[PDB]
Amino acid sequence: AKETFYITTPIYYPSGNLHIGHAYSTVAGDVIARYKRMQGYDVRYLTGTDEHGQKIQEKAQKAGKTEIEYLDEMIAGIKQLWAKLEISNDDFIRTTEERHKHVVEQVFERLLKQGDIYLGEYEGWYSVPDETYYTESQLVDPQYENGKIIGGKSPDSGHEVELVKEESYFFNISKYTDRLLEFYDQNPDFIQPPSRKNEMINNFIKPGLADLAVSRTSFNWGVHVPSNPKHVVYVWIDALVNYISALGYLSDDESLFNKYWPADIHLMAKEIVRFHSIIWPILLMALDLPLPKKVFAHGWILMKDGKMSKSKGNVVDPNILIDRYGLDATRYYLMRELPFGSDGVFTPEAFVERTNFDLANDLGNLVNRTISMVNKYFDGELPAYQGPLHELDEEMEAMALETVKSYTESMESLQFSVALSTVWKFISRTNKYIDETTPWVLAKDDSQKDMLGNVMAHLVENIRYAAVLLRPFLTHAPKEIFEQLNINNPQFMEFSSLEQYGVLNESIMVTGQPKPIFP
Ligand SMILES: Nc1ncnc2c1ncn2[C@@H]1O[C@H](COP(=O)(O)OP(=O)(O)OP(=O)(O)O)[C@@H](O)[C@H]1O
Ligand SMILES: Clc1cn2ccsc2n1
Repeated sequence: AKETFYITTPIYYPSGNLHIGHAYSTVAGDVIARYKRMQGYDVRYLTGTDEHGQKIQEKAQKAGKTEIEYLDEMIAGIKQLWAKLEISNDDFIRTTEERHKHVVEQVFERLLKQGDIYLGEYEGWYSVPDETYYTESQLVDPQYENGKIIGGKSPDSGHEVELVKEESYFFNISKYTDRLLEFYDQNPDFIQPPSRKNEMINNFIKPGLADLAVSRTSFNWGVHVPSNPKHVVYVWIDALVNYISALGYLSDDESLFNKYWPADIHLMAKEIVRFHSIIWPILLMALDLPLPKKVFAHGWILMKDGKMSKSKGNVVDPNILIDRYGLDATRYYLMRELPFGSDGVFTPEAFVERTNFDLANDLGNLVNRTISMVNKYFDGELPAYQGPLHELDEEMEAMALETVKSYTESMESLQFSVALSTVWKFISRTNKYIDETTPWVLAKDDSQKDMLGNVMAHLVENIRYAAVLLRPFLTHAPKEIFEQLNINNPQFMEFSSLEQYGVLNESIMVTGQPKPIFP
């Protein structure tokens, strides 16, 4: 009955402590998941960790530990953070799990048996921090010896590349290039935003897709090729397979795979779009599998000196923000302050401005002001909604419905900051409604009691709209708001209860001890 929806985050390298950039992607994925569940979809939400390759082996070495004991410590920390952020992921995939490694072995042996993979020699350059191959001409700031280039830097990051010349299996991705372009034409929405698509076509596809080195013999940390055990599978081939291996693809139970694949959305930042939009669909074509419906690439959290990066160390730890300011404030800031298609700067001043003014004052004090007035003027018994009796009610009831409509448009196109600011236009206007109607003036005249009850009904109904719309974003405050107002019919917390204004048509006893909803 329920249509499926499958959403993934990238599997992040546990090469250091995760920062708010990683929290952004995972909270954004969590917001989409929660939103889609509330729309009545059968949702599966995957996240995980990319634990193989030269980068990880070098951090394990640097920590004075074996790879596996290093990894088990780091993953414990990452699992706690997602529990702390109240991420509603249905599974956590580790590339060191046997269920993943089995699939990587099978995929590689299949393509090798098909003849799509062949043995040869790679000669070129490699950035370990980017896990990316480069040609001589791609190098930034080359170092010359006696005419020959003997070093230089990655054009993506500026990290020092290293020389590689070794035996390596190759994947002939150039033969699929006509089909990939045809797929781009049949599916125009595939790469979001539109700007990254032109970036893919003109800087990778049009110049000519080189044959991809899919294995290496110079290090041991990764999945080994069963037919040639000296070879370790290239970390990006290993990693990309997590999205289907986590669904039991090529195992004795492919039920999740049959149900949820193809993925509806792959989330990521812009730097890994080429892996997910060129290499990934080509790998799927070679396995005769359906392609994902969409890859969404958001911008970066920026610092004083560019991209926030854990290898670099210009970082903000999400554990600090949650421990000090609370969960709702951290989730709210990330989704509100970074527009999806833009690179945004973190500042601690903007964080506390959002935490104090938007949450605690705008929303928090609206709920507190409202419950205080019902307690004073009606002794806790909220009067039932009747209709738009006040002169402002017709236009404000229309605004509530236009708010839900605009919110929906923003959520479907993943514009989370615009969705949130639309909700805050409505919250701000509800505070303004108290100031326009002046209930204290109405409470003096006992002929104006019906109008006073009407005003209170509109305040609580506006609050209910806001609380339902914020359920995908904030995990505590909506529940607290429903508790304090004493709305316990589960239907009135759902999206379908926002279609027609004024669902509270019985009198309700609100809380007599109204506390602040935000830490
Ligand atoms: N500054 C950032 N802003 C937004 N998302 C980010 C940011 N940094 C990392 N991410 C998220 O993590 C993914 C990259 O994972 P990765 O393990 O490479 O993190 P990293 O910070 O780039 O690591 P490293 O510093 O070692 O390169 C991105 O695609 C995105 O989902
Ligand atoms: Cl798949 C995949 C691999 N990888 C590495 C960093 S973020 C990411 N997603």
